Amino acid sequence: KETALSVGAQAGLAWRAKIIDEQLNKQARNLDAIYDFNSLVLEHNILPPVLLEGRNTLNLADAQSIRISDRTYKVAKQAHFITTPPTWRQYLWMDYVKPEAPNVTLLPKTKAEKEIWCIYTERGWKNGIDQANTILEENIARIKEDFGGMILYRKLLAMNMVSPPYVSHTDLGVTGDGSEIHIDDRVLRITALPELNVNSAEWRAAVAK
Amino acid sequence: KIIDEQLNKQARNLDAIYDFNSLVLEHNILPPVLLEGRNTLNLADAQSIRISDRTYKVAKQAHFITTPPTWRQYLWMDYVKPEAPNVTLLPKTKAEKEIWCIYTERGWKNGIDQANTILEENIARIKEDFGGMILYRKLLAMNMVSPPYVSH
Amino acid sequence: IIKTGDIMFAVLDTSVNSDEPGPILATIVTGKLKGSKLIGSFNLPSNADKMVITFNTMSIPGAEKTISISAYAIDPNTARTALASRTNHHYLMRYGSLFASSFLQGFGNAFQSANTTSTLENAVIGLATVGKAWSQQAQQLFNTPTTVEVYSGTGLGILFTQDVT
Amino acid sequence: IIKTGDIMFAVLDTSVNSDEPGPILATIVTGKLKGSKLIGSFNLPSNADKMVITFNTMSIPGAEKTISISAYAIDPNTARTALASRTNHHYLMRYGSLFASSFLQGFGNAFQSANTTSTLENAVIGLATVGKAWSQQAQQLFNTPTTVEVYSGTGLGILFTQDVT
Amino acid sequence: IIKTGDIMFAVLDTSVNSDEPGPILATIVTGKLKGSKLIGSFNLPSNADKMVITFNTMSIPGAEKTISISAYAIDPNTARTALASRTNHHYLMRYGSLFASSFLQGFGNAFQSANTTSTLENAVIGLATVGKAWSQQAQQLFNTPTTVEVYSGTGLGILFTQDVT
Amino acid sequence: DGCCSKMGGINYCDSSAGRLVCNNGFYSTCYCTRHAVMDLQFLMGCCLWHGGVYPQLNSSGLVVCNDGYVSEECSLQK
Amino acid sequence: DGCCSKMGGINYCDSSAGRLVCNNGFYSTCYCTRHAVMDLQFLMGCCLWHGGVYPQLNSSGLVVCNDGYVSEECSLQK
Repeated sequence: KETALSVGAQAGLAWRAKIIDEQLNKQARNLDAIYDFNSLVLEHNILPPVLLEGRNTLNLADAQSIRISDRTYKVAKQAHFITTPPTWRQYLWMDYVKPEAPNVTLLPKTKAEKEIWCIYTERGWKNGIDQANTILEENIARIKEDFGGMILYRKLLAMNMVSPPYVSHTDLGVTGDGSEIHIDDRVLRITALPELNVNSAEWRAAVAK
Repeated sequence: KIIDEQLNKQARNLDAIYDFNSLVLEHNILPPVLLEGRNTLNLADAQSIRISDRTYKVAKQAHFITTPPTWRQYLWMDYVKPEAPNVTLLPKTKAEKEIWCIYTERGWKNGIDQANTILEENIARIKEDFGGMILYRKLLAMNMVSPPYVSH
Repeated sequence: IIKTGDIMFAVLDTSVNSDEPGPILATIVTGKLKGSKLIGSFNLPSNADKMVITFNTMSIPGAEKTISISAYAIDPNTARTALASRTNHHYLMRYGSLFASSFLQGFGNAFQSANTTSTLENAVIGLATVGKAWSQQAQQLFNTPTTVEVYSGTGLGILFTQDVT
Repeated sequence: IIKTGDIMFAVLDTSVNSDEPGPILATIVTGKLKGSKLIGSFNLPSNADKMVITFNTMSIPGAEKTISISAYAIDPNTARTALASRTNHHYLMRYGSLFASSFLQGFGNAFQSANTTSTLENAVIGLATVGKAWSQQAQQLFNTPTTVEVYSGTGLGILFTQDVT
Repeated sequence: IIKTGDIMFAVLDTSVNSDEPGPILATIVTGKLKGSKLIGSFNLPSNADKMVITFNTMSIPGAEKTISISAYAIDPNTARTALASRTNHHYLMRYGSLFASSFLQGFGNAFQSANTTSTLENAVIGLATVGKAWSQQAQQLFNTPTTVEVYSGTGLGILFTQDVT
Repeated sequence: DGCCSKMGGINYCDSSAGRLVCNNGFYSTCYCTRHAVMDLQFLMGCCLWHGGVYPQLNSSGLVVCNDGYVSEECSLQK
Repeated sequence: DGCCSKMGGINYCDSSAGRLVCNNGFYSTCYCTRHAVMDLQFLMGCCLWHGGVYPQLNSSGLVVCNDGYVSEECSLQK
């Protein structure tokens, strides 16, 4: 009964998971065509940071207390280094297994028992399907806000309202003892994080055609 | 057994490859082992990165030696012949005999693969040792190490 | 936290006869607790129209502990405490043995007594003397009850007795 | 707070015979208490004309609580304390067995004695000897009581005895 | 750490009859603990319908330790508590001996009585007095139970009782 | 299974390529070892592209990957 | 439940509108998802436009909303 409902939930979830993973394997090249993070990855192999924009910001504290501004901008993630750029693979792919354990001992024998077993299987199948749809929606929202934060950072860096990161090279020559040596040791140091500027002169306007 | 008979089959060209006595110095001292690495990139966290071109490591110090080593202490696998199949679980049905057959086959293939893996690791080890020897010879030729100084 | 007297499900895999008491284990297959197992024993009834199971030794996975919540068993979707087995085990055997030993005794004595009014005499001989010992031995072993025996593939429902944490 | 001796109503779903006592549960269905359940047992009377149920262990949902209000029951639509089941279970089997063992004894002895004034003698044999052991065994098992049994689909009303909070 | 009452596979290699107590050893053949052996003994049930093994003295090799987790056995691939052996060892011997001694007594007394209404007299002689002594010795030896005997090449399933370190 | 069909049969396996060479001088499309070019694109298992399944034994249905991601797909739904 | 009756039959459920689409290129009047525009003018429940039903199993038989307002209509009568 209820066990049939739960195993129908498991089977429907795994089936829809297989369907969506098979479809994502079938069409992938458009997705990796669109999602090229290395285009936005800067010259020092640095992941660009993440920004958020909000409009018409009004909250209420209590009576006789409301605060309203036009726009706000949120630094989500401070920019860090990277070795290889990310992909769609770690966001949009979802886990897949198959529950191959039917723990059925009260097998359906009466006719109404078979009927309720069938309808519990139905509702479990559709519930697992809808849960898979919810998980997919979660993942696509996550990758949407990631790419949107990257696009916002590039736009504001073009706007000249966020400081670009500051870097420096410190080099030492042949270093080590008579047992261990390195040819040309080199350290790369960042000083200034990507951060906003507030002064009025640094705002720069642009007008399209 | 098969791989030991193969190693015994290819006898002379093995030592023709891995001669050692052509490399030993004039005071009968085994030359040391060198390690070469290229295009070194390292990270630890955000803003922790280290980049260099090449790195050299002295692996094992030179020492005196009586006889040169050969490939027998690097490539000859051991051979124990066990003749003790002890039967605790015994098949009675043809299904039991069939699963016995297929379990026997897959264990046989698995053991063959494991033996090949062991041989490959030993081959890599002796290749590493000989390459360290050749690296020491070339670096001493290219004036990268002080020669060993010996007083009698 | 388990409320007092609620009903859960389990599956019994180990079969045992009502001859020697012993440990019996079942596995909880659904509900709040999953992967839990339960060992206990039975009780021997005065009348074998039913059989109930004393289940007290509960083992829970995840962490190492063994609580001792007592629980009993019921027939699932039947809402009864009986045993689904055979219970006509030892009626007809002892009845037929006693009646046959009787008939032997009677054949010998009455067909001896009818001599007033040789193979017939040898029938008298055999039944006359082998009836008596079999009769007293049958009245001796007539006291053995009829057994019940659970099976290795029966599910069960479990009612609770006290609360746990 | 429950008044001393008010009447509530519950539903009994688990059935059992009056053979081995144990925990029996009902569920409060109406009134202030919703989702509350009750575990208890029964007793055995001297004669099987009625059966009362000893209910003592009440569990109320919401909190982890198990109160111990002891209460009894009356049958719905009868307003009486009896049990709605069968009471003629174990009379006629033992009566017929005893009377048959008697008739066997009497047939063997009297049709043995009536010779003065083969197969008939064999009839005398069988009746004469299988009467007596069966007769004493019927004297042994004549005392088997008639049990009662609650049913799995009977609702009930519960009168109270003491107060709680 | 072993779960409270789980099941392991083992192989029993030593056989014994249910006649004289002695040490018995089995060997766990798979699972986490490898090469482990278990010595213990047996107990005699009231009836020969099954047989169980008292297995407590656990010796795990490698180290010089001897733990004493008590464990019992079930029939593998049957999940029942019986023994795969014979339960009819000495039924027919005592049955036939008692019946023949009786028949001898009956032959002597009845064919001595039949002298009213040499060689056949010697038949009366022999059975007449060898029946009685053999009858009382048969009633003496009639108490011998039928033993069962485990085999030396049978595996077993071992359920645990308590937890170990 | 049947690899060198309509050929002379299987000769041997080149493990450097990991491919069977039939009696005709060609590489069979069947492979012999698993250390060869496998064109696999779809895989199985949960806690995938994360830290993998945590070895902690939890009595509930909660399973979390080693990088901290909770796997509701592999988790029990209740 | 026949929606594209005397039509081409369904094609699929366009989930952007939550609407079944017949094989002839028309939107069926039937829906498929909860995420679609109905016209709700009647709902059940208790403590509507209030704090909702308070989840605590109270001793008193009345039901009181989470704002402290009492739902005497959903409460039983005496």
